[PDB]
Amino acid sequence: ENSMGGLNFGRSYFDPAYFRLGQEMVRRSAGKVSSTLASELGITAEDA
Amino acid sequence: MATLLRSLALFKRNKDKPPITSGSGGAIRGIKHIIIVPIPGDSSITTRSRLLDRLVRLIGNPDVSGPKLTGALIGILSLFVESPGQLIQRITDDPDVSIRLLEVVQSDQSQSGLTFAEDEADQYFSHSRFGWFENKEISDIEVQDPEGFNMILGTILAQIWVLVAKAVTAPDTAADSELRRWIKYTQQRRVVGEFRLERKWLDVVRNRIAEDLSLRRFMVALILDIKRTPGNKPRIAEMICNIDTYIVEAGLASFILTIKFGIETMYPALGLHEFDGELSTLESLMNLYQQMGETAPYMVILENSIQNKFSAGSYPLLWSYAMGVGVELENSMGGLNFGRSYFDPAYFRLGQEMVRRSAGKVSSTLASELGITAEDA
Amino acid sequence: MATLLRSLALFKRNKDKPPITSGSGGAIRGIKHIIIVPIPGDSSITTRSRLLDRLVRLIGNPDVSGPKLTGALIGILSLFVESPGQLIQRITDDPDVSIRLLEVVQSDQSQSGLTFAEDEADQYFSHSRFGWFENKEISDIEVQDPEGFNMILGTILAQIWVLVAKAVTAPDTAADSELRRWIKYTQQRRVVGEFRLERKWLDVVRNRIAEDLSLRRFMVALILDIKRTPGNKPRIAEMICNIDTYIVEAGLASFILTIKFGIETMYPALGLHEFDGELSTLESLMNLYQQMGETAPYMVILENSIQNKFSAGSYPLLWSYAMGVGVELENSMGGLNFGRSYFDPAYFRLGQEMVRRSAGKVSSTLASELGITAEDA
Amino acid sequence: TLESLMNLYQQMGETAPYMVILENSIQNKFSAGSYPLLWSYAMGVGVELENSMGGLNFGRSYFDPAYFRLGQEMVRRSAGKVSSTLASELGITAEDA
RNA sequence: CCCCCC
RNA sequence: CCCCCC
RNA sequence: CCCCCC
RNA sequence: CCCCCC
RNA sequence: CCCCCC
Repeated sequence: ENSMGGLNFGRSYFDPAYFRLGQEMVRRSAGKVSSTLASELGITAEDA
Repeated sequence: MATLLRSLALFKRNKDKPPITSGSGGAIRGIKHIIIVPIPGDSSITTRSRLLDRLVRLIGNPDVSGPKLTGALIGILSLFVESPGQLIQRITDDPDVSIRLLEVVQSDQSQSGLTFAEDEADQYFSHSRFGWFENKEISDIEVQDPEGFNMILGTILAQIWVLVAKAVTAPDTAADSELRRWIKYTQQRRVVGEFRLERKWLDVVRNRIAEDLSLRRFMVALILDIKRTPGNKPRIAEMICNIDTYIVEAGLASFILTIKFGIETMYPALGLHEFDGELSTLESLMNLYQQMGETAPYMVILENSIQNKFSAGSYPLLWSYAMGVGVELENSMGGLNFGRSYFDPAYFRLGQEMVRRSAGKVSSTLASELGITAEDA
Repeated sequence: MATLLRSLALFKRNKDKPPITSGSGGAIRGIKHIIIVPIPGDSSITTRSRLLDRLVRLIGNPDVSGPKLTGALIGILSLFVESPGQLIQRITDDPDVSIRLLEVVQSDQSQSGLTFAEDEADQYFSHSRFGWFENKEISDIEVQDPEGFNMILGTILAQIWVLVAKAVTAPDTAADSELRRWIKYTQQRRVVGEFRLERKWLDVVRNRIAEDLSLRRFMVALILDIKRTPGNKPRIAEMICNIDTYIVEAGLASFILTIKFGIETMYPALGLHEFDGELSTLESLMNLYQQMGETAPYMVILENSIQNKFSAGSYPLLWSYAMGVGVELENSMGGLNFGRSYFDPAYFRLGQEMVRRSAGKVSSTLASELGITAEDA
Repeated sequence: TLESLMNLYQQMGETAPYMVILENSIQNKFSAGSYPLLWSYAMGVGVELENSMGGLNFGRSYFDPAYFRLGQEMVRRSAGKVSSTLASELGITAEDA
């Protein structure tokens, strides 16, 4: 969600080590995986 | 056995539902208005025929008050029942407003209108800029044989219910599809293609509909009663329901369409980690629509459920994709100008990218009766 | 286990169905007209024989009112029963209209018509531009032995039921297939190839049918009763049902054809992401047609269900393909001129492209009794 | 409490129908003030049953519209389906209308 | 809303 | 909050 | 303890 | 306190 | 001790 500017963050237990880990997952994936979904999905064909 | 998912499924209780209990007495509106609603006398094609002229004049006239216009709008609407007085009391179902009954008697003298038993018609009917129908000549409000009264009465009502569709959605004063409705119900003889009212008369009515809340409550409640009427409904009632078939969720664009374009189509790029969260919460919201029913299409007009529940603010990611992917599907995507704070153009173009890259090729698997290959176009 | 699809299947409840409950009393038509329907006396080939002349004259004559023409059209139709008076009251099933009974007695004096017990025939029958049959000579309305009365009576009725097919569909005044019906029922001796009425007489009748709503209700209800009559039905009743076999959904072109050309054919380019959404919602709509039955073919004439449900507006994508793909199949695709706001010509040409590119080759798989290769033509 | 009131009507008899005209028993006993909840439901549920519910304009201080609509809601939601159990001569299923 | 063929 | 097509 | 969007 | 239908 | 509705 784009709405992550107002909340300035910043706590004593912010834990920046695992904070960047979460952001790293969404940028490395960029699709490819599709939450398995073994019902109605299909195979391959996910360029974007 | 998936304790996380089982508990997560229970978390959706936050949405449904506020409790329904006998908590009356405390929270009440009070302060009841009067609203003088003129009601005709016996069942005939007299009095009410010339009363039609007095109400349509009163509505289309400057220097008028709220209740005077409101009561006239109610009276002009309810004019096809044997006992409108009994009908209103039964159908009103509104605590805030108590409707009074004013009986109209035969025009025996008529100084400058009617007497409706005490000639109290000093400035109610007896109040050129008004205006009138397209023809600057029509008069006498049709005093003839009983045949024809049903058409001339239905002509006015037919236009009123159309304005309901375009009232709470948007003003749309610059350009509206009102003429598109008038050319309809003409190719087929449902109403006589005549007695067209000017836009000025429609303007003052459309404004008041959007203004007053209770006025819309009476109109909505009227539809639910005539729709559930079994057997061969009246001829007029068919025309009323015909127009009411366009109100079907006139406002929930981000709900009825996001399912048709997003979920019903099932594209490969649908079940992702991004849309996984919005997909689950959308199903719990969809249940809210059906579990109530009856007044489910009529939500945006009166009901407060459209504030946060049906809004796309809860699911801006899935909504942006469903709207973007369903652009090339249907040509009708020009009027809706779009543009919200959470438009999310990143995933919007992604949906449009899928339909243009595919161009057939895939055929939704369909492991039953499809075949193999041979899809050039 | 596919929670999305299971819930999505439940979402189709939005279509079916408004509730059927005892909500009478409130929503009522009221204002009952009279409609004087002439009914003959005893069962014989007298009085009613010469009454036939008075009704056919009254119908085909300028300067006439609504009820006078309506009642005559009802009377001229119902003239093959032992007790029409009892038949009408039982079969009418219409709250808005109450049918009165006027008994016709033997013509003992006849000043200028009939007396029908008080000779109240000043300007009902006793009202050259009218007109008459093709032969400018016929007279005496056939006063002969009882044999022949069945044919001359059935001749008029046979033409009336034909006009029902072409009334609510379109005016079609420029060119209609009326002569195509008259040449039929002649090659085979069902009715005597004579007593042909001019188009002017048919014009004033066809206009009134499309105009009045209740007049069509009586005709439709008449068919449902005579069709369900078990055993050897009357000779005339066979002729009535014969014409009624053409009304089969005379209007639902985007429903009965879209299945035959689109679904029943099963082409490779059918189950796509584009048509996936429209295919699912179409099945729920198809159930609506069958679940009611009885009056299911008769929908466009009176029922309001054809406004949004059966219309192609809900599924413009699938409809455009089914119509386009079924052009080369049947030659009869010239009269229907097409042309709607949601025509969708992009997918229209796609359907036509499939049938011309294939030219055989594929054989719908058919893994039972087909064979391999050898399909040059 | 309604059953005890019903007994009052029958135990006297003779002049029981003629109560509102002269007798003072209609002040508090037969009035709906004692049972406004049950009365509001019984009146609301019996609207769709009989068409003759137009003349009586209703409107009392203890109208109780919360339970009034509840009665009307029952008759419209059911639309048949249930058949008062009737464990004697009824049958199973086959109630479309 | 409806435009055919049977 | 709402912007279409039917 | 709390910082948004709806 | 009472507002119908029979 | 008592605060309503009928």
